Amino acid sequence: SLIDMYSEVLDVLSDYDASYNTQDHLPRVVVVGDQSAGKTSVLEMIAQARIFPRGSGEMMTRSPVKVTLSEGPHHVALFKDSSREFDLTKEEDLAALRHEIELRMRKNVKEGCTVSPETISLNVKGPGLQRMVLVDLPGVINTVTSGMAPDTKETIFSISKAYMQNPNAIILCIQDGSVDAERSIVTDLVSQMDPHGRRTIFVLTKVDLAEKNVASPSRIQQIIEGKLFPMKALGYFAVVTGKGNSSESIEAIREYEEEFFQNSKLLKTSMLKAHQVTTRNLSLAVSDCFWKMVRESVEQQADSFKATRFNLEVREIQEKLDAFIEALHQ
Amino acid sequence: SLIDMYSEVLDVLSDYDASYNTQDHLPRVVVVGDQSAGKTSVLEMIAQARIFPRGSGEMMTRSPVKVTLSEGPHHVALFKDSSREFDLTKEEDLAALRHEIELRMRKNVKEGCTVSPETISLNVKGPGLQRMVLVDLPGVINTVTSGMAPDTKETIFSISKAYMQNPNAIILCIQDGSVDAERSIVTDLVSQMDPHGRRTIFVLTKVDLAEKNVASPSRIQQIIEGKLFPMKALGYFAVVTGKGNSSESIEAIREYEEEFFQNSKLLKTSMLKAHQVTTRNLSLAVSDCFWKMVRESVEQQADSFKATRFNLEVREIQEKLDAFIEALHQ
Ligand SMILES: Nc1nc2c(ncn2[C@@H]2O[C@H](COP(=O)(O)OP(=O)(O)O)[C@@H](O)[C@H]2O)c(=O)[nH]1
Ligand SMILES: Nc1nc2c(ncn2[C@@H]2O[C@H](COP(=O)(O)OP(=O)(O)O)[C@@H](O)[C@H]2O)c(=O)[nH]1
Ligand code: BEF
Ligand code: BEF
Ligand SMILES: [K+]
Ligand SMILES: [K+]
Ligand SMILES: [Mg+2]
Ligand SMILES: [Mg+2]
Repeated sequence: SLIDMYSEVLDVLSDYDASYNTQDHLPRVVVVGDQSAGKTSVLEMIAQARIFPRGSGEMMTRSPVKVTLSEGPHHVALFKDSSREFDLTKEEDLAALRHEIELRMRKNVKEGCTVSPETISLNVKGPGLQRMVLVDLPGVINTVTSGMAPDTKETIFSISKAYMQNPNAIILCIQDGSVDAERSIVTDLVSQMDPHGRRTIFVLTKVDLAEKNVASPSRIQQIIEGKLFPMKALGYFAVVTGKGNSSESIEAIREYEEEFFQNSKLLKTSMLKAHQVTTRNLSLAVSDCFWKMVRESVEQQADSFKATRFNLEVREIQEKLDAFIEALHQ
Repeated sequence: SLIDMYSEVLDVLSDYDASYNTQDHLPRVVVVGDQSAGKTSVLEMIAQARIFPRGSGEMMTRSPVKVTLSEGPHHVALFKDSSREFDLTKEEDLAALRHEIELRMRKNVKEGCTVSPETISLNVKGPGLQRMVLVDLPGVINTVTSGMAPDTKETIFSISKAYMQNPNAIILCIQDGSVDAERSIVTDLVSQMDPHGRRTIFVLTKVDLAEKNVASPSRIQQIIEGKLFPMKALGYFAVVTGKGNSSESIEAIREYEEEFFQNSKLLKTSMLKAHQVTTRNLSLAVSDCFWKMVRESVEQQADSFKATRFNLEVREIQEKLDAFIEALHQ
């Protein structure tokens, strides 16, 4: 419940005063990537539910979506400051929840705008879920298409920058394996925010399409070894997080990914490695990295609180953080 | 043979003095688009031969390739200033020609460079070929990958600008239908060079992949009607110019495209139109547009020659152009 404590420190910290005495440098896992690279698909394989706007060919995530993942006895979801439990095993609840999320996303987008920086906050609890706080972000673009507000590209870059810029955020850089590395839009921003790769994890999606279309299966190995993209990362993972145009289920997608990798030239040849491979493996590394960064960040931000009290002399913000750092040490 | 006359005016005009008294404003069809959008694939369906470096996932066209297409009794290809006929019906000739083109492309790229502006010139003659002069260009990129020279992205933009900037060039804007319109790299340059769409033709490739993956088949109609991409064009065509990772044959690809479109929801519903559809249709429009622009350009460039002779007072350049404008009027 300490993930529960953490998240309440997070969403009472916002609020968002935003100043010298109150910086928000607490770890979140921030999911960035070109439009349709599969950011939301990765999120849904980790949350294990089909609940968010998702689809190929167009802009689907039009505002940030903050998901706190915690352990629980039933797969459930609740909005922030709400008591309604959506039962993620019931299709009627899933369908209702998809509608409720789309409606809030549409509500956030003001009249002459295409995208919003207003967050949608949701808790997902479930048996065996990794504990973590993620933020799914709008896909970065290069071309503003007809109907969109003219500023949309720069607004989307601005929303991604706002979250990657937090020095203790984990940057989960989602990279479409089915599209030439040279076509990538997000690489430059990722490289600016974390030049040395101290808090970035790299995810290559759609490797099944890569085999089904690409003329150099060694370039996949070159990517996963950090040798192709001009950026650094703590780790590199290859992943299969969907198939086709129609929404499948999480279990169908997980089966498909397992089949693909166990039949893939890349693993049987040991071109790339087994620990580098499924979303499950990515999940574990991301959770480890998130918790390590939380344990290395809270005190120094305890520290900040301490500095604030007197240096000058942040009220109940400091004591929620103090309760959490209390629990945190076993 | 007047296409033959034209081409010799072209490649004796280069040379390339490049000045006030000698601008090169003669029509060429200039094939531009993001890396792997399928520029070379379109060229090969029009030339009807598998001879050029081509493939998904990486940079394949590393220098401009000028192809003059003319009518002939046998499908043949010759390099500029060469007598060797490659018989495009013989696989040994095709294979040799692929090797010879790759070798010249590699020869053009200087030691610390990735791409070259040095052209490779080739004549392809054949029964029923459209008559035309095309220039296949390197794919525009957004991210310089490891191993490439650092300037490569700007050099590639510079090579494309050099050719689109000719005020009488037809810009053949090749646009990958399998990747979100918002991800497009080349749209902005196309919009700069021909803002009003007076000399641009728009080609949407990979519509088969679009059906096999994309979540809005109405967006294809919106693209072909000029209503999605922030650019203007004289016309819009949807096209299928390959399939998979292994090189098929031109005839296999043409069969595949015919099958796909005749079984496609888009044509049977008449979402988009039949004249808007195959590469063959694109071919005819591009040839018509090229010849119209030649007939509307040569005299005014006859005009230029005339101006040069005395205004001041370009030697045998003017008389080849004069011979061609002579023939040109039946
Ligand atoms: N074949 C294949 N398709 C995928 C994979 N991952 C995602 N997709 C598809 O890509 C589409 C766009 O994904 P989405 O999650 O909305 O991307 P986002 O905009 O980056 O959040 C989804 O509808 C999936 O169908 C994969 O590993 N393989
Ligand atoms: N499925 C499908 N694949 C295509 C189509 N057009 C091209 N391709 C594939 O896309 C790959 C990259 O094409 P290429 O012509 O080298 O692109 P270029 O870099 O833009 O010149 C080719 O190897 C083809 O296999 C199409 O209409 N459908
Ligand atoms: F539409 Be995605 F999430 F970029
Ligand atoms: F490699 Be391509 F011709 F852009
Ligand atoms: K998407
Ligand atoms: K290519
Ligand atoms: Mg998304
Ligand atoms: Mg090419």
